[PDB]
Amino acid sequence: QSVLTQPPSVSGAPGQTVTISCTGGSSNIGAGYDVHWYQQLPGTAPKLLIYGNINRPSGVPDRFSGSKSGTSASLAITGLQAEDEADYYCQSYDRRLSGSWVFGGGTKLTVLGQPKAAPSVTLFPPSSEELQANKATLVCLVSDFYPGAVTVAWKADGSPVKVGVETTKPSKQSNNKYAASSYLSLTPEQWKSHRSYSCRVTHEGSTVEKTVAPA
Amino acid sequence: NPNANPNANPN
Amino acid sequence: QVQLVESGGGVVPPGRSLRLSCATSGFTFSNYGMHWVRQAPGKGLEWVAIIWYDGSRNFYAASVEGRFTISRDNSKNTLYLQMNSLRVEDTAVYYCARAAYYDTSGYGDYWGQGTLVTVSSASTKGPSVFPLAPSSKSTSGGTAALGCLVKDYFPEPVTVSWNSGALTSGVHTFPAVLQSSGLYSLSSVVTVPSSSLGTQTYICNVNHKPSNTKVDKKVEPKS
Repeated sequence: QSVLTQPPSVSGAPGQTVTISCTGGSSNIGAGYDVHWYQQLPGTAPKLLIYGNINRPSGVPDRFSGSKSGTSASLAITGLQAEDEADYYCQSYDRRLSGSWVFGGGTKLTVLGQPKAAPSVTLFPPSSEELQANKATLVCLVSDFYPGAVTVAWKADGSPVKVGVETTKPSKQSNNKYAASSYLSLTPEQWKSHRSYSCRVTHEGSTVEKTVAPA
Repeated sequence: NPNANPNANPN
Repeated sequence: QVQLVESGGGVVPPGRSLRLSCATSGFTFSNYGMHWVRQAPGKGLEWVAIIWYDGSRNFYAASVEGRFTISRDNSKNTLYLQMNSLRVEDTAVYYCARAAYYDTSGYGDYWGQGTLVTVSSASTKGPSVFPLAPSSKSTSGGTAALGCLVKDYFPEPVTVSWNSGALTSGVHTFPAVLQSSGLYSLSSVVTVPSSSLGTQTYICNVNHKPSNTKVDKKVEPKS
């Protein structure tokens, strides 16, 4: 995971204020190393948004501001405009690593242009045909959600799973809502060695969890 | 030291 | 005005080498250090390397140490990144960034547009089609969802129809995922009335022209 922790997504309506946090530790932000922020519009390269913790480049509107306290930094955006929709990254330096910079995971900002839409989740277990082919794929399909930002977490008897997870980026449907897919590839032995597997989909603070049993 | 100023001048 | 322009990206297999260039203008190139940053498709930013303004120091990320070499040609105001023993996880857009500094850490004040590097050993490959037996656990009243899993094919695209095109209402073919293996996978699911499962047959027609593979998979109810 990223050395600096950011929330994967935040959203707000036009005219509202939003904040994006950047949590670090005693070896980076906690040690006094300056924090900086970048804005990456869709399909474009990053651009400097904040430097030296609190400074705006002369070309950045005054709606963007930064601050930090202890081991955390925050980016605030007032009077949200549709043009603000982008990915936002914090950046600093870490005393434990061999590099000049270290980045946060990034935060996707959505400016609401329509009411929020919750995702529908369908979970398919491995088919008996695939298992006879000595393979096993769990299929978790997420559709009809907005903002186009979702977190998919797989569980085996309630414990997190990371190996074998392949998840798409959300793509705009025909109805201007978003869909996404996540696949968990396992071996027939792994599928049979647990009592349940779960696909947990988080969206705008709400969670939908579907579960299947090898029996 | 990779965190030292890598430029000829300050900003 | 400060301008950075990357070039040299392409598609190569693992083990191949590659040299990226970054031609600059609008400032004294020899007075500034330079950075390389990369971003895998749909992922975050990752610092790669730096070179001092005077080419006296080079620092690299652990993931590339020993394989990548950063250099510069001040006479041409150009930065370079020599990439050797490329791995599949090196696939990313590579950005040119000019070094800046504040009090206790540095940052990048100007960036290039980026150049795409794709490291893949993927070749033409037909899909493996598996049936997704009908389930009504997540559908509306009186209906059931069934589909086909089109797994591990390359390159795009594949077409998925149902009952030779006679079944179109309720079909949702999801965009494919590009797995870390370099192969694609997608799912196509159709919502049908539950009362029709005991009689009406449902068949998904998969066609992958790149490999000239065609599959008609019958999706039957579960036990």
